[PDB]
Amino acid sequence: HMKCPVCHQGEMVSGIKDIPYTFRGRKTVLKGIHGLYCVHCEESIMNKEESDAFMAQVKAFRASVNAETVAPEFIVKVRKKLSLTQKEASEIFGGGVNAFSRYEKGNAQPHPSTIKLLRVLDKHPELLNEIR
Amino acid sequence: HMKCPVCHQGEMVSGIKDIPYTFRGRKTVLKGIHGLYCVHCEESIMNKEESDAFMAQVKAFRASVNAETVAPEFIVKVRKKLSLTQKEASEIFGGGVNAFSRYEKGNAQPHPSTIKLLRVLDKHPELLNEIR
DNA sequence: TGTAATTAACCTTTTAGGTTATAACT
DNA sequence: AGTTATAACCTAAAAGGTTAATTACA
Ligand SMILES: [Zn+2]
Ligand SMILES: [Zn+2]
Repeated sequence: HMKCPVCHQGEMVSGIKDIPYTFRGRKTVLKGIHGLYCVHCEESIMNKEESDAFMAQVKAFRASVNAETVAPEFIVKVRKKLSLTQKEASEIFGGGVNAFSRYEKGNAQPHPSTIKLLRVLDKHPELLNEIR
Repeated sequence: HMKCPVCHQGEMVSGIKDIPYTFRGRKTVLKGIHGLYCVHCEESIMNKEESDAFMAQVKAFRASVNAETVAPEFIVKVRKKLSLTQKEASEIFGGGVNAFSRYEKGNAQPHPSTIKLLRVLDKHPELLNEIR
């Protein structure tokens, strides 16, 4: 019989909720999400099992959204092809040292100019010596 | 003898202040800035003349910081060379419709991959047909 | 004239860019 | 040992977009 730690006006009751989620303009509903939900407000409390499941769904969704505009495999492929490590790739293309790990895991979207420059150099790798 | 509207503990007194400012890691001091300053806290109040002068200095500083890594003239040049309007350029290179106006005015720094892709296409303009 | 092109405030989301941890590998 | 990649966490900036206010310019 726990009370909502937020509004203090509803009880937390175990059930399920479809959770809308938006990333980079793409909308989805994460459905049947188990948790404790406040009768009164939006406060929700998930256990570890529920949090983990939920976050995995969110991570999965974002990766599929990013994969609409660039395949993580294409990025890794062009990088290893230019014989760059991720840190070397980030120095040239920008984004900070973690940049390419984030693109290649599918968690962050590269700049449109990063993608397009990767496409130019995929067909014309020798051009890297011009701008390195 | 107007009291500080922020801390209520100091009077606003007319004088000058050197104002540190940082942009994209570059630090400067905007010197001798006229205004009303609170004796107690950092609260300052500038009239229109003082605000305008100050903001012009801030805008000037940011533009010179951006110009360290990319000349606005180089950007306009490559864009008009690829026969792109700013909106057309933004669609290909990213950044939203206002992107290129912000770069070309010197107010925002383009992605390192935007700069480098602009460099590739400056020497090899025909390559735009590959990724457009 | 009025239509496209650009500059401008101004707003929210997302990456840039970096620190520190962890772990695998060389 | 240092090298590579992944991971979470930060702040500061640009991405991306809406609206308005301007400047070329048919
Ligand atoms: Zn509640
Ligand atoms: Zn004060």
